Amino acid sequence: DIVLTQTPRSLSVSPGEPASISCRSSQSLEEYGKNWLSWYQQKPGQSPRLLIYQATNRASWVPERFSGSGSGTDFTLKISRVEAEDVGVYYCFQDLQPPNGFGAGTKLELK
Amino acid sequence: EVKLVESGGGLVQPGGSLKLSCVGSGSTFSSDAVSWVRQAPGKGLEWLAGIDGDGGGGSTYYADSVKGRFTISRDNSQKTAYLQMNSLRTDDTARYYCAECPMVLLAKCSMEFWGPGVEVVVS
Amino acid sequence: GFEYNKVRPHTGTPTLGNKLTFGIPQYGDFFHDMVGHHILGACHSSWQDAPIQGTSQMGAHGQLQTFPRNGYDWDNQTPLEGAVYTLVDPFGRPIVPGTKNAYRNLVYYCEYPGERLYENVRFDVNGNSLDEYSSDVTTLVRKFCIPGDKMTGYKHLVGQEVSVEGTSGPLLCNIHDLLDIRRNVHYSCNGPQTPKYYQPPLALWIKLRFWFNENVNLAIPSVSIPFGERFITIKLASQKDLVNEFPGLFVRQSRFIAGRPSRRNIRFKPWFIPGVINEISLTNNELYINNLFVLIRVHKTQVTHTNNNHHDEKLMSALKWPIEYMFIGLKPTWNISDQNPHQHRDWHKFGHVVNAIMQPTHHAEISFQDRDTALPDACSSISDISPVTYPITLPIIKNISVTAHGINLIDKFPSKFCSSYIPFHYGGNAIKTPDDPGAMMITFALKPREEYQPSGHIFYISWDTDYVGSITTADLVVSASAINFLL
Amino acid sequence: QPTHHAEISFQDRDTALPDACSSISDISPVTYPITLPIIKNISVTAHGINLIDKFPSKFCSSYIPFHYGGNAIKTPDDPGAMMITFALKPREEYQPSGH
Amino acid sequence: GAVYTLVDPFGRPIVPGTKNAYRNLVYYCEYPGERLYENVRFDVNGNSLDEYSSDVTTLVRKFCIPGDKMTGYKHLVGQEVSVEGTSGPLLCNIHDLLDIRRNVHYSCNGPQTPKYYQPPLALWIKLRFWFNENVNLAIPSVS
Amino acid sequence: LDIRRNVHYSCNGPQTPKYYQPPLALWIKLRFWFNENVNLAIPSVS
Repeated sequence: DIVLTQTPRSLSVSPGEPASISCRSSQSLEEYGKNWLSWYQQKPGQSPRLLIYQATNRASWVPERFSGSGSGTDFTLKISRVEAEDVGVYYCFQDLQPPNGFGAGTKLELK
Repeated sequence: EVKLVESGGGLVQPGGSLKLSCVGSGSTFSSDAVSWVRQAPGKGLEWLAGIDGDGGGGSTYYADSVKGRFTISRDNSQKTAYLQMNSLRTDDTARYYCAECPMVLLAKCSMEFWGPGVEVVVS
Repeated sequence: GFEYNKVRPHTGTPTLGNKLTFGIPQYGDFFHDMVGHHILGACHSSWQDAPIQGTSQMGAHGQLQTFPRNGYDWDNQTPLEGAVYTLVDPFGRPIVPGTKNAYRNLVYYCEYPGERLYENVRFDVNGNSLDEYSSDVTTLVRKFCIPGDKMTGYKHLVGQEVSVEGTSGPLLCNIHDLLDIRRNVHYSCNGPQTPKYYQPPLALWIKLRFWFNENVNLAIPSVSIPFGERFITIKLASQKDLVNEFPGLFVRQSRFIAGRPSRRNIRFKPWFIPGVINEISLTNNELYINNLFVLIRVHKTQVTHTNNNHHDEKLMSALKWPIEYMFIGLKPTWNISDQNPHQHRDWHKFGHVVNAIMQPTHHAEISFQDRDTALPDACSSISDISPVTYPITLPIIKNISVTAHGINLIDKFPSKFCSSYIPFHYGGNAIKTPDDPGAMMITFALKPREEYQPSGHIFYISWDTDYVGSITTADLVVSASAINFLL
Repeated sequence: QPTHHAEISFQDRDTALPDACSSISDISPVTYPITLPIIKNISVTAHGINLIDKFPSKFCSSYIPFHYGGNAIKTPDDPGAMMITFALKPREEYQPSGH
Repeated sequence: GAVYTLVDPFGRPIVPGTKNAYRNLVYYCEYPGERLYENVRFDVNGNSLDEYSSDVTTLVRKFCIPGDKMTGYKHLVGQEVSVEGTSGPLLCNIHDLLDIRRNVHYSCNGPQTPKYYQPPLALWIKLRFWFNENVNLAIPSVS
Repeated sequence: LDIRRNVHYSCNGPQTPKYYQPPLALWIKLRFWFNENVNLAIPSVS
């Protein structure tokens, strides 16, 4: 079915510098006028936590540095300034139709 | 506050069956779709199964890797969800989470509420 | 004697929003009354997919629609404990979210869509418009000139629903004096204004009002001018100004409130995303004219727009012919604005219409045991899917004043005084007293309609209001009858 | 059929669906007599002239009472009660203008 | 799950097999004054000057009666007239883009309401002829 | 098989019991022998 490919695997970005995470889908993830990709963040030692839903919206806890990806088949999460609490693993998650799938998983660690 | 508690994983031989309970305290757990998600060690997250809430039906949806091997269920009287693993192999050792979408049907739901999960080791 | 004849439309293929031309032939000497007959086609909304939960989609009139997540309030934030949201039909039937082509919106016509249809009626004789009038003066003469005895048939002519009376069974009542059988009387409507999945083709019979329509003796001769010279131009309403959509989907919330008593509250809120209505096909577009085989009262009208706050006065010099009565109608421009969700209900209403909402709720209190019976063990509070809505028409004018040139004439009279006492006291049997506070009547010269003899004759309309100004404006409509001489 | 509905939950763990429901109808329902027309077209055919020829029922039954008769003729509420005018105005004065 | 019992029309139980257990509720026709006079004829040694029926009476009811004089006419032919009552004060929320309002209900009591015992009903049925329209059209009784 | 809307009636005036009655504007007509017709008005110069 739909396979999500994460082009970046590890970035090693300097603190205070922007970071970019790419996820491409097999076909279009859009249905009923809204995109159906989610972004999940997992900190080391913690359970997964919803970061972005519907590929442009965000959860209530999300600070104002996580961009609302893109549109169509390719999406790119962008962090404006990594604050050393964003070190972890990011996932792009399919929300079109079951069986839903997870991305490759990109590990962000500072340098 | 909506909470989830998983129980539980342990030392299981490569031929067997497990019954994972996920108890929810969120006052709407019976109308909330429940997903079971896998994180293998040295590997990213992997979606396993999903089930709808009450109202509309009780349809279950499955990943193609574990379809037929797995059996998801829910008992809303005790606010519990159940995951049955049958004939699990050696690669099934992983951290298992139950996620509770705050939405009835599990078609395009967002997994908002999670739990600590349980680590199931197969040996 | 007299007979009737038909006039085919000269334009060819009428379409809503486009001008229709009718041509008067030569078949007799006198013709006074005429009716445009149309058969508006069947309409229905397009099939629409059921929304996913947790999604907010942009709705009509700038008002966002939303299908909230469980455990949240309506605005999909500020969480509400126990709230569970599903989708239901307007008659309570469940709708599965995400289903392709799951529901239709319910199309309903305007209230009095026949008067809304003829937006601009003009009588042209190679140009040089003898009479040009609109829907607003037609509503004014509806609220004033129609006797009210002949209303339901008129409500059949313009496609307005008429209430049908039904009765329940026999019921026991106790009679208190200081045991009896009575039946409740209910009322229910069925016409085009009731929202339906499939509106049948609606037959509209629209009367045309000119100076010769009042009496049979005032018919103009058709031999003075040729028949290849008179035309009737009708600019119709748009397809969006006649039929509206009603929500074919409702988000139903069940809220469980724990404790004692344990309450189950079922409430509803419409999900109204604008669909597509198919084009109305006008059918059998005829113009019935009565042919008779063998000084005048002209509706000199002018509708103007006023934007000043809390007080206003206009400038006009067009009216020079002597008059006999003076009918005023003030309508806020939000009544006919497309941003108004109730503009189809309120286009004809002269006044500021607030909405009063009855929410008829079924309540029940159940005790499971006989030891602790002080409070009920459980309670049910179930509301209806759509509430009871009363359009309450409050006045906008606090004082009216028609200031003339050398005389002040009407000066700061109260709105209720004019609108109630003047129709009640003047006009004879013809003038019905309107139910709208903004529908006003003022007298200048003589008694309005009792006889065909003037006993005397002889105009800046101004008001002091408590209504808002540039936020929401107000327009004035007149149906004053001027006395004209033909020579 | 005016029916009272109630939804009662006996317990606070599984509150998705009501535990019990009551649906009580009235003994005698509310009956509306809806009077639908039977005529699609009316025609009073005379000898040498056709006179009324295939007029719609609504046209007669609604427009003719509305426009003719003065204040005397109430407009009927029944579609099958139609009114048709042949000679002159029905009731305004005691003088025939033609027949 | 279907369980069938017998009830009175006002909800009172009736035991099956009971001798003389219930009565049907008699109710008059709507407009029984017009229904009563099925054939009115004015004879002068035969030679019927006017013979008419209930149908033309219903026609002139729906057309010729002004409608302001309904209730009294509905009292003349024994037709029930709806009586208006009001509930208590009720709370409403006024939406403009908090109020006290009373519901208005209607209820009938006349012969057309089914009752166990109909009281004696007085009908005052008018006779329609050519001379009933005006007082000046009355025929002489001396000819 | 059919779609119908219920019609209800409700009042709002002074006869409805309220906690706070607004000020009521009463316009009361006076009835005499000259109020029936405009031609029956008595002269004010006599």
